Formats: sequence, C-alpha cells, structure tokens
Amino acid sequence: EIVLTQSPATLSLSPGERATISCRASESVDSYGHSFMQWYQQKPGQAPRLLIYRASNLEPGIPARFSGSGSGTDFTLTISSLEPEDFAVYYCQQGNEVPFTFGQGTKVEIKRTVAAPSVFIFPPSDEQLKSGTASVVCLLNNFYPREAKVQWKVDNALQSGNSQESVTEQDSKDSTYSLSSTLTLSKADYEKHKVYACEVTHQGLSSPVTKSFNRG
Amino acid sequence: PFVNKQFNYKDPVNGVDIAYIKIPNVGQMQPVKAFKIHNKIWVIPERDTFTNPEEGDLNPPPEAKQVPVSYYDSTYLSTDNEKDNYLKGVTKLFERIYSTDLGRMLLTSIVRGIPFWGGSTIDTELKVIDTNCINVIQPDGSYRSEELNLVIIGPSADIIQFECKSFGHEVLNLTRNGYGSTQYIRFSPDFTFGFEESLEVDTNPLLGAGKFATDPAVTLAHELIHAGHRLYGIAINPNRVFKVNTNAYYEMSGLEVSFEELRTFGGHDAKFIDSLQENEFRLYYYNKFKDIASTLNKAKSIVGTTASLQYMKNVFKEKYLLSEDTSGKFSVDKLKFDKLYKMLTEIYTEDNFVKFFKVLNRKTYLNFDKAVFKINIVPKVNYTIYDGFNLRNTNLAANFNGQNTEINNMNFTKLKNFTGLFEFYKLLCVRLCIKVNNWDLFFSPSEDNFTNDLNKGEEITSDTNIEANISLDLIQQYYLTFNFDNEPENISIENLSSDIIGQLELMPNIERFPNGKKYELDKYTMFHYLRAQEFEHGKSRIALTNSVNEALLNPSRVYTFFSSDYVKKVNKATEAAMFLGWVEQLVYDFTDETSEVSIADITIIIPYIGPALNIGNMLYKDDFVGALIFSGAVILLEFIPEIAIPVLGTFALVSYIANKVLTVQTIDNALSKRNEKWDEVYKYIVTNWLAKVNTQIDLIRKKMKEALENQAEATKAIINYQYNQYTEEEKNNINFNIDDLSSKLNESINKAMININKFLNQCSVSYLMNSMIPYGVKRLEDFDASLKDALLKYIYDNRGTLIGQVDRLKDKVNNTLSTDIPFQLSKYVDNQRLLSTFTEYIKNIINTSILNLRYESNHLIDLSRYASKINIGSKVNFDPIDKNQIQLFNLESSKIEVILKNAIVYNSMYENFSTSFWIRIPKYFNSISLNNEYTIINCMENNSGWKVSLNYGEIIWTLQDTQEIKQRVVFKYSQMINISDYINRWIFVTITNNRLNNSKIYINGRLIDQKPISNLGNIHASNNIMFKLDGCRDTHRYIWIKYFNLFDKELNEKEIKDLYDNQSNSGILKDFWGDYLQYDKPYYMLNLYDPNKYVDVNNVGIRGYMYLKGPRGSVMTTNIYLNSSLYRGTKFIIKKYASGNKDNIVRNNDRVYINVVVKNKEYRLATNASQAGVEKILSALEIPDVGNLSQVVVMKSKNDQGITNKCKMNLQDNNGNDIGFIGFHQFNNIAKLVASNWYNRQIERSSRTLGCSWEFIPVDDGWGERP
Amino acid sequence: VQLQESGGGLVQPGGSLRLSCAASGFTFKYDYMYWVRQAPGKGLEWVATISDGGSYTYYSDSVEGRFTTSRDNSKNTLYLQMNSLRAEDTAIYYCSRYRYDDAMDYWGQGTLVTVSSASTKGPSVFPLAPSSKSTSGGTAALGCLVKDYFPEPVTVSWNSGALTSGVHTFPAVLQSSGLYSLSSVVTVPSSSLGTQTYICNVNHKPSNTKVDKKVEP
Ligand SMILES: [Ca+2]
Ligand SMILES: [Zn+2]
Repeated sequence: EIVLTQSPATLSLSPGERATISCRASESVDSYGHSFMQWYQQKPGQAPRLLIYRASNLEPGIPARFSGSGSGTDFTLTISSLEPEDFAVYYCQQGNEVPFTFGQGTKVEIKRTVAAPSVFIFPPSDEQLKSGTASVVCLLNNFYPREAKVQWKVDNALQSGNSQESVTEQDSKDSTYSLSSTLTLSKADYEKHKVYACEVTHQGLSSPVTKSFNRG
Repeated sequence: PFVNKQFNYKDPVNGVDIAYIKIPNVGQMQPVKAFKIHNKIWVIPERDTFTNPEEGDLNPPPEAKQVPVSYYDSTYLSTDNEKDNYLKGVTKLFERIYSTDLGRMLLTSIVRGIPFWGGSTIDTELKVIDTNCINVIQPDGSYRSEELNLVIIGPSADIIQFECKSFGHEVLNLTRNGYGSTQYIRFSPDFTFGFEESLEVDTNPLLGAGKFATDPAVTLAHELIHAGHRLYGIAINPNRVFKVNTNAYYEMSGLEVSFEELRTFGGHDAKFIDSLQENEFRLYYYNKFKDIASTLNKAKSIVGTTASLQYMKNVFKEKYLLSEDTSGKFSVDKLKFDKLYKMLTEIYTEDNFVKFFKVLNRKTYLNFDKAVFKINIVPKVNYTIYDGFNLRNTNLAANFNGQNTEINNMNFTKLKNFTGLFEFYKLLCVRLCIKVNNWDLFFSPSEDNFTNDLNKGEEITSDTNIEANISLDLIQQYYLTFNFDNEPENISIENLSSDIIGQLELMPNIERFPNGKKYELDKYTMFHYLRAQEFEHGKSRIALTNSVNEALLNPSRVYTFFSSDYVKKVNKATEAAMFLGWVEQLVYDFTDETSEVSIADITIIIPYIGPALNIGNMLYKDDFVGALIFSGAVILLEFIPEIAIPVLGTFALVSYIANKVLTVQTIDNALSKRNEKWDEVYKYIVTNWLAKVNTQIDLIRKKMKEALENQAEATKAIINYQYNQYTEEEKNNINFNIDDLSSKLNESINKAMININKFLNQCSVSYLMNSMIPYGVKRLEDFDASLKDALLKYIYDNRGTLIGQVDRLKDKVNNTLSTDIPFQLSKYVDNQRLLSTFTEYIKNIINTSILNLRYESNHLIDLSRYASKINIGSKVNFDPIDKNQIQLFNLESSKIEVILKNAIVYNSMYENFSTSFWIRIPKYFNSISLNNEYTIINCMENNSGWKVSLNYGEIIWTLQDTQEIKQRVVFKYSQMINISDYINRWIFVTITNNRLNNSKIYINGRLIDQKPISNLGNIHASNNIMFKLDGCRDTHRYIWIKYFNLFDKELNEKEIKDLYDNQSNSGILKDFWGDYLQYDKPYYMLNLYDPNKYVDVNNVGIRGYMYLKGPRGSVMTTNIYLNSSLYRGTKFIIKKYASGNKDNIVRNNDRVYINVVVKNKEYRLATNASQAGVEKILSALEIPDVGNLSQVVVMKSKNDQGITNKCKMNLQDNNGNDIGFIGFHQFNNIAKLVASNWYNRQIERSSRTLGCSWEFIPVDDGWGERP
Repeated sequence: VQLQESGGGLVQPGGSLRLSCAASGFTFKYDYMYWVRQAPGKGLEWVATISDGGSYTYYSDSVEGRFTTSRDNSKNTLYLQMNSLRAEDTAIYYCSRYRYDDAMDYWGQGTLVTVSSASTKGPSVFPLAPSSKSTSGGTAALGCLVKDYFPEPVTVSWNSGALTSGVHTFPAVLQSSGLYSLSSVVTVPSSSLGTQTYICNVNHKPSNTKVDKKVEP
C-alpha cells in the first residue's frame, strides 16, 4: 500500500492568486520512465474530473491554469491564477502499482470580501405541531466568511444541544455561504413558551442581530 | 569383333550371310536383299514398304502425325550408294554399342533370347512359330528357312519414327507372355534429332548456344532395349499409359506416353511408375515364366527340325535362366528371375547408355525434339566407334562440342520439320489471341497414375519377410557374372511355306487429340508474355522494343523485361563512329541486366523471372521477390499438386506363447518392417514430386532460357537494322561481326542460366521439403506412435517368456521409435544436381524448422509453411524500424495466436524438439513484480504441454506431462549489478528437449540449466501457441520478442551457436540494448574498457578536447534494482555523409559524421590529423567551422576477416586513409578522446576489449532512468 | 460517450447486491475498467480493476474475497457483485474507463449504496411561511422543511425547476432519530407574493414519494 500524503489539507485563496497543492508518496511512483501520478478535481455532487496525468500532462479539454509537476515521491499541482469556479476538493492518485491509492483530499475554498448575512426567522407550521414536535428555523442568507455564531434564545433562556446547523457550499457567482439553524422541541415545550428569537454574531455585523416572533 | 565382315551392298548373294530373303507378309511379297551381320541378326537396307500394307506411299500423309518433329523424303535410300552407306552406318553403330560394357551385354542378351517354340496345338510338342523366321533364297533358286532374333530395316514414310515391330498371332501375345517374337526395328543412321539443353551450363561453362544432336548410337540402343523386352516377352501392355489431364488452358492438348517407354528411358522417367505397379508387373512376368517352365516340362516331343528335344529344352533354359533338376524337370527361381528382370528392365536403359558413351542426351522424354538433321557417321573424320561425334584431341573433344550443331556444323545438315509450327495448338485469348504450340504446354499427370497400398494394415509374424540402387558399380557386378560365349546355335529347321503369312502385332486404337480449342481467360498468361518477346522475324526495321504489352499488337510487338534505361538506350538513333560503341556499352547492360541477383532456403533469387513470365499467379507488379518470400515456391507452379497421404495401415503382431525366440524375432521383424515403411512413403512422395512439381519447374526453366534467347535476338536485330543504314563506306571501316557479338551474348546468357538453374533447383527442393514431405512425416509419426503401444503391449503380455530381456527390448523399442528415420534424397534420386541442392538445403538447420515466424511484406508469416493461421491481436505493436520486433503489452488484445495445420501435427512432436527466440525484458520496477510469475508463450491443452514464463530476474521453461507433473529449467539474473548483460537488452534464448533425457536452456549460445524429463510424460501436443502476457500483475509491463522458431529435434551446442551468429544481423551496428544503430538519434556513450566513466568536453573548438571523467551515478529503487547510471555525459548523433539506404539504419562500412551535443547545440567531432605522433586528440568544432579538418568516420561492426567487434568508429582523413579508431589516451594525466591507429593494428590480431570499444545508449522506457 | 451505472439502493448488513455499469459510445472491449467509491462526505477509494478480456482482476484489500467484478464485452457492460455487505461499504460507486497507459478519464454519475438495518421512510413536507413583519426589504424569504426520511437522497425544485435563482438547498442532516432532514429556501420580492404563487417540488425517489407543497402566508 503506497500512501499519498496530500497537503495543505485546506487552502483558502483569492481569485487570480496561485494555488500550490502538494502530494507525497511513501514509496516511489515511477516506472518505465513515467510517474503515474494523476490529479483530480471533484465538485459537490459530481464525479471526479481528470485534470492531469502522468505527473505533468494536461488533460485535453482542461484549461491552461492547471499544470502538474514532480517525480518519484514528490508531486505538485499548481493553479496559475484561481477562479471562483475552482472551489473543489483536489485529489492526487497514483497508478504505479496495486493497491491504486488516493490522497486524502485538499479543499480549495475561495476568498471574497466580507458579506453581511440576512437573518430570517421561521415558525413551525401548524400541520407540524399536530404531529407532536416543533421545528423553528433560522436562515442566514448570503454571507462570508463561514464563521457564524447562532445562539437560540426563548424567553431569553439560552438553549443548547437541541439544534443543528447546515451550510450550503460556496455559491460561485458570489463566493457566498448560507446557513440554516434548526431548533427542534417537543410540542409541549414549544407551547409553554412565548417569545422565540435567534441571535447571530458575524464579522459583517457591527453588533449582534436578533430576529424574533411570538405565537400569533 | 561384333560384325566380322565388312559388307558392301554390291557384294553378290551367297545364300549364307548375303541373300535375298523373304519375311512374314500379308499375302505375297517379293524378296529383298539382306546381310546377316551377326548370328541371329540381319539388316535390310531398304525403306520399309511392306511390313505395314496400310501405308503405300512414302509421302507425308494427308493428316499430319501428332509428333513435334517429322521428316519425309520419299527418295531416301532409293539408290545403291545410299544402301551401302546405310549398311556401313548401322554396322558402325553396333560396333559403337558393343564397345561399351553395357552394350556388349545388351547384345549378348539379344542373341540369346530366341523366340519360344511356341506353335504346337498339342500340349506335348514344341514347334516353331513361323513368323519368327525368314526364308533365305539361295544362289541356285532353292530356299532354306532360318530363325531370327532381330532385323533392322530402313524406315517408313516418317523417316525419323523409329519403332520396334513384331508379327502377331491369333491368340498368343508373344511380346507380353514370356515367349517373345522376332523384332523388326525401323531405323536410319543417316538422320538424328535436335534438342536443347539448359543444365550442363553448371558443369561446362563455355558451352554452345543452339541445338545439340542426339548421338545415333543412343537412338539405336533405345530401340534394342525395346527389342530386348519383346524377345523375352516382358514388354508392358501398350494400353498401359501415363494418362494426362488435358482440359485446362495450360495443359498439353494430348500426349501418349506408355509405361513401356517410361521403363525403357529409365533415369528419372522410370521413376514415375509407382512401386505398386512396378511390383504388379514383376509378378506378372514371373508367372509367365513359370508357365513356360511348365510348358517345357510337359514337352515330350519336338517337330520341324533335326535338333534334340533336350537340346532345345536346354536353349530355353539358358534364355530364361531356369533351374533344372536331376529328373530333367524345370522351374523358375524367384531370385534368379528378379535379377534377370532387373537387368532387362532397370539396367538396359537409355539413361544408362548415356553414361557409357559420355554423350549429351535429352534427360527425360519431356524434353522434346526441336529439329532434325542429316548426318553421315561413316567417315572417321566425322564419327568414331569410341567417341562418336566428340572426337579426341580436337576442338570437338571438349564440352560435348562435337554434338553442338553450331560448332560442328560441317556434320549436321539442317532439314525441314514437316510438323508445322502451329500444326498442333491451343488458342489462348483475353476477355488478341495466340496460337500456342501443343509441345510448349504443361504436362499434368492425372492423379490416377499414382496408386498405393499405404492404407492396408499388415500382420507381422516371426516368419515375416525382410527385404533386401543402380550405380555403375552395380552394373559392373552384373557384367562380371556374364558368360560371353556359348552362343545359341543356328540349326537346320524344316522349310516353312515359301510365303510366310503374318500380320503386325495390332496396337491400339489411339486417338487424334482435339486441336485447339479456344480459351477465353481473364489475365494475360505467361505464354502471352512469351509471345510478346518474339518477332517478326523479319526485315525492315521495325523492332521498336518496349515494355507493357500490348506489344503484341505490332510489330514492334517486342516486349522486354528491363528498364527504359535499356528500352530507351537501344531505341536511338545512333551512328557511326558512335556505333561501336553503343555496342561496347550494350554488351555491358545485358550482362548487368541478366547476371542480376538478390529468406534462407531459396538463397539466390532472380527478380525478373516475374516480369519475363508474369508469375504466375502473375498479378503484380514486379516485386516478384516480395511474393516469393511471402508464399514460397508455390507461386511458380501452374497447378498445385495434391498431397494425399492416407492414414497409414498399422501393424498387429502375432504372439508365440511360451516361445522366447519367435517372440523376439517378431519384434525385430516389426521394427525393420517399420524402417521399410518410411522408405515406402518417402519414395511415394518423391515420385509424386518428380512427376507433378519438378516437371513444372523444368518447363519454366526452359522458358526462361528461351526468354533470354528471345531478348538477345531482338537486340542483335535492332543493332543490324542500324549498322546497315550505313557505312558504307566504312562500313568497310568498322569491320564488325555479329558472329562475335553472338559469342559475347551467349557467354552472357549461360552465366544467367547458372544462376537461374540454381534458383529453380532450390525452388524445386524447397517445395518438396516443406510442402510435401511433412504431410508424409506426420502419418509416419502416428504410425510409430501406434506401433510403439502395440510393441510395448506385446512385451508386457509376453514378459513371462522374456524374463531375461524385458529392459533391453523396451529400450530398443523406445530408442528406435522415438527417432525419426531421416529423409535422404539420394536414396530415391540419381541426379547429382538435385542431390547437391538438397545437401545445401539441409546444411542450414533453420530450413528444417517447423515454425519460422518472420515479418515480410506487411504481415507476420510462417516461412516453414506449417502454420495454418496466425491471428494478430489488435493491440500488438511492430517496431516501425525493424518490424520483426514485436511488442506485447499487458492488455488482452496484445496477443498473437499461431495455429498449426491439423494435417501436419502429431501427438509426439514435443518429445524431441526445441525452440528459440530473442527477447527484451524491460527492467522490473515495482514490488508486485517481485513475486509474480507470468506466462508469455503458452502451448498447453488441459494442463498438459509447454510454456515459457518470466518472473523477477528469471526466464522459465516448463513442461507438464500428461495431467501433472512438472519439470522446469530456469535462467536467473540480477538487478543489483552495475551493467547487466541482460536487463533490457536483447537476448537469445534456446530451449532444447529430449524426452529420454533432459531439457536445457541456453542463453546467448551458453548452457545455463539442464534437468531430467525422463520421468515424463507423455506431453499432449497442442495445436495452439499463444503469445501473450498472462498473469502479469504490473499494469504497465510489456516485452519485446522476435525471430521465433520451433524445431522437431534437439539442437546440439554447435547448431545453437551457429544459429546465434546467423540471426545476429552482423552487417548492421547495434546500440547498447541491441536494437539497430540509427542516424539522427541521440546516444550516451559507454566505454567498455572504463565503464565507470562518461564523456565530457572541457571546451568547444580546436582549443578544447573531449575526455572521460568519472564516476557515473547509481540509479536505484529500494529492494528492486541498483545499477550504474547510463544517461550520463555528452550525447552523440551520427549523421549521414555517404549513403544510399532510403533508411536510417547505420550499416557496416558506412561513412558518417559524428555530431556532439553540448548545452543543446550540436558540434562536429573532428581533429587535426598532421598533429605529431599516433594519437590525434579529438575536439568539438562549430559545425560550419570544421575547415579541412578530419571528420569522416567509417562505422564498423566486424573486422575484415569477419570477426565481430565493439570498436565502432574508424576516423579517416580527407584523402581516404585511415587515421585510427576512436578511443582514449591515457595513463598519464587526462583521459582525452583520441583517434589512434594503434587500435587498428590490434583489432586484426585479437578480439579483446580495447580503449576503442564503445556502446551507444539511447533513452528507452525499459530502462526507466530519469535524465 | 457515457457510462450509466445502476443497481444502487438500500440493503441489509450481511446482504448482497450487484451493480451494472452500462457503457456506450466507445471501444469498451479494449479498455481496463475500474470501480471507485466514496463514502458520503469523505475521500475517494479504489475498489477494483478488471482487464479488457475479463480474465484478470484486482481488488482493494478492504473488499477482497467479498466483492467480484466481471464484464460482458458483448453487451458493453461491467458488473460488481457485492456480497456480505457491511456498514462501511456505504458509498457512492463510480465505474471509470482507464485510457491506456495514462489515467481513468471517463466516469459515470455514480450510484448510491446504503448499508443499514433501518427502513425506508418517505418524508414529511412542511412549509416555512414568509413572515409577515416583513418587509423591508426587499426581498422576503420562504421555503420547505423536508423532514424524517430514509435513506438519502431527496431532491427539491421550485415551480417545476422554473424558479431556480435565489434558491438554496441544504445538506441533509442525520438527526439523532436516525432519520434525515433538510430544508430548502428561496428569496423573492415582497411586492410579488400574494399574486405570484410559489411551489415546492420534493422527490424521494427511494420511497416513490413526490410532494408538491404550496408555500404562502
Ligand atoms: Ca527399384
Ligand atoms: Zn521407345
């Protein structure tokens, strides 16, 4: 088993800058005068896409900003001048011998200026209550960077471990994110409480913003 | 001695040996004057105008005889002077015959063969047959009657139709039932036939041009041989003929050839009769002799003479060689008969006579007469008893010169052939027509002529019969047993009636062949291409010679098969002090256009045989050499014979329970009768080949000889059309002779024929050996297989009886039947030309291979003609430079499958056999390869068979008998080594096997590993051989393989080495890996004398120099390899200066330039040669700046003298002289590159490695190092 | 020139399943073919390779003795027989062609193999009504909570795939219940809201559950 250590593990970079991802084989990856290192790009929900083959050969149909180099145990994929279309997980892959093996992945995130979330607050449908649980959703729409604290408060009693987060991926026109936070309570807990609010902290906000409703 | 008197025709009748006599006749005939030249022999110098009363006139008949030559002269032999001459000529020829051993002996046999007696309606009495006597008129008018063995007459209408004739009977077949009859030979010594030879040129170089004359003593012998068979009553029935197919456009419209005639000519013609038919006849006449013995025995009385019964009984005893006992009873001894019959039928033959007279003679009845000549042998200045025409101590003594009708023309008068040139013809057209003379067409014998009993099984007993070739030595042992006196008596007999009534023995029956007969064909045939070469014959001045027919449609219709160069040269337009010329120059082109020559069985190929005859099969165009290599001799043949060897009848042995002796006897009989059986089948195939194949080739041979003649006549003519428009004048001023121009072109033509004959000889044998004999050898190997089982089952079942010898025999049986009985052509053929061709064919083991894969004209093909099919996988790759090099990758479509023909393989073929190949195994790079044995050549049917496989650092050979278990031999090499002889370089593998012994693996001619296989098998012989990487678990791997061969024997050490040198391609230089050295291709240099160094330049230009510096790096992969780095130093590119070669391969003795890359810029490698002392330091000079400096290098691969070598680069100065080989100076300093002549002086006196020993190393994926 | 791989679905631990990659548009019968897999939100892993003639196969040590790869060159099809499945085999499964002697260049869409004792549930669809207190502005947001389904995936679309700008659809979250849940939202003018009607097209193909929920105040 040839192990391919890929680094850096994450990489966040502005468009038009240089990306240099670097792969490293435990044993040699060369034979018959070749290095059978390939580089792949995968976007969410798509099959991996060949970029580069035998170490240095650009795949026809892939644009020039991608080059590959190296030999033996050390290979390097550089992206000459990044686009925002290039948020991906990039993988090196050896083909020298069985077991054919992959790198652990490298996550190119793209950078943009700071963008303020829009907070939206959503009460449980009536239909949902009659089933005996309540979901309150808190949408943060179109922001960057990803880091965000979303605290749930109910009668400003701070809730914890009864809500989950989810994030879209970068939305390359904008390199923006969106996020849902979803507090689930039983029906009994929800209707022995009046005011529901989700408070958000983020770089694009001068001070924490809260959206609230009450039942009715 | 043979004729004691001179006679003159004018000498007066005396009743005794000069007499007017009478003969058997239909109705009344008048007496004719005859002379008794010898006991029982008379001559009647008179045109035969009375034996055949349905020929009245001596004129040409209204419809012409179907013979190629004929001659009518109704006034011949009409006067007395002629009659005298005739008498003298015939006498002379008997003396000529009787003066040879074989002659003295034939004639004794003739005098001795009195026709039997014969008559007698009564069982108990002997009576003379009347037709076997003449009535001899005496001076006083009375008549005595006289017995008579033979009479020579003048000829009938067709003067040259010489026959044996006899008088028949109501019931008895006197010439076929052992009785015999008097024989009447129609003959003249005043005429002879003309024929052409194209065979003696290879023993007799300055020989003739035109026709040669048949020596008339040979013709008379031919007739006396017939007379011999018919006097001993053993002539073969004339209904018994060699029937010919006749319907195909190219087949001889027709041709009677009787078995009697085949027998009589002998030599290779007698060999068309198969053994079965030969035996049928011998048995038939043996039994007819028995019936004579038993007729004699019943005889108690004897009428019509005063001689005793006993006396007459005793005459016939001596004739038929009967055994008499004490009681007077007679019987035929099979042994004494066998000998007598052999002598009459196999020794008394025309071919044998030719040996004794030492004359040139047609060599086969199929070599037709072409002319007829008047001659006159009576004067000794023309013809002697001892030399015939070829007179000692004269110009005529030499190369059968006396019988050359051109050279000895004062002796042969040309006569008219009364057979029209297109009297008998077929008409060939193309969908232009041409009449073609029947006697120019092919002989196609019907398959019905060739019968055997090979299919019949045989029961072997302890009784079984064990048999038991005609040299001059053997003829001598017959001669020495002869008794050359006790001549049979002339005895009184009682007068027959004065007119002896008799009819000639009535022959068949036989029929005018239909006369051509149009054929519409699609291609132009070779006869068209032959007619195009003809003209015209002709006068004004046409003869615009040219290629591409229609030439046909003039003239000049005059096709040639050279090359406008030649058509253009001699279609000018040239005079007159530029005759001369022109002439000088055309004597040259001819001998370069005709002596022109160019596969390892057909060594010499003449590439214009194609164009001349359009061969043939003949769709083109003219790389006939391409098609010949691709397909072999078969493209020459006009019809493909079928090789019909049936499943041979097997032997079953009879057991003799509790009987040691009869049980061993029966084994010994089984084995010997097997030895007989190969002989039987070989003999059968040779016979087939002689009649159906070797005859097609001999026609083509004559046709070439003609094509050449055709061209030299067309050329000679076009010259004289010129020289004639001239001088003239002077004219009387360039006194030139076509007679010496002829002399010059015949020498030329003969030289061509020495090549052409040789080429066609090899075509004939090669076909025999590789397309006929193998089919036999297979049925023979199955026959053995099955005899071996039987014999071992016999030895097993009688082991009780054989207590003391069960081993000795099993070993005898296994040793005998495991070994092929070798084919020897000399056992079957008498003819030294074919024999020496065959000896040379055998000399090369490769011709004997049963598989010989080679890339030719754009496919991989089997040159041994044994593969039924060669399936080439889609992703196989042939090296564009040397397509014999085959790359197979680890894909399943990169494979080649070879399938042998079913009718040619046998179960035991891999019991003694061998295989060789070259291989390049790339270096192993990856760890999965460390423990991964994979197959690359696989010949295995359900677990059994053989395979070649590879593992890390190993080549493996494996046999698996018969459903387990294995044996295995291995060659192991290291990848932890500086410079390997083996890693990624071409190596020559040979695996030999001997079932009773061991397998051996050889590598580059050297024995590596051997191991016993005597514990096996047997092996299941597989149809298939798969070339494919099977089981290789490195995705990226491949191998290169080439020059695959398979052999049906176990090669010895020497054979293997020869084979190694033969396939080394030593005319061509090679790089380090073994591939051909190429132009315009970068190479790193390795000096073999210091391999831990590489080349550098300290400085560019004449100031700098090149030097060796060290060390080289290492290259490695942990656990897999460790080697010296080879991609180091300053690269070299070899550039073209001189050439030819359309191609890029650097050949031995090429003159080249050597460029030298420094920092991606090429420089010229050069030196100042007048620099003092032997060593000239080399430099890298700016390409356009070499000045007049020494830079041309001769690439070498051998020295001289032929010993190959690693000193590649002999630098030369600009005058053509050697400076020295390139190597390096030291031990001083500083390892500069020098050219030193010292090196040239060593290479001739030793083959050791020297400072000039280099190897060129190109980049190669199989080495994998990274520059 | 494409590869459609089928066979994917839910299956009990210890159970079995057979995938079928369907090749068209190129010379299948000459090319090595590889199977590669990716556990949800995780790295790519090689599973197996099969030579062009089908005679030689290679397996990753993790699936050796347990998966078998075969092919039928006549129906241009590749097969992955898959036995005694474990939880860790849960993954999207890709076939790819190996262009000799370079790389795997063509890949299919993949097919999801989910290994679990759990049972298929179709989801519940709840609207997320646009507040109300809104505006202001512009620009109000609304959406769908797709809740309690197994297994992945569901797919959402708006107005039959018409409205697709301003649309965000979230990764599903494996809740503590053991059932997944996602939500999908869209921002739209306040203005056009009581007039322009918005509809939520939800699809859990794995239960044959199509829900078309209308979202409104
Ligand atoms: Ca014989
Ligand atoms: Zn004859």
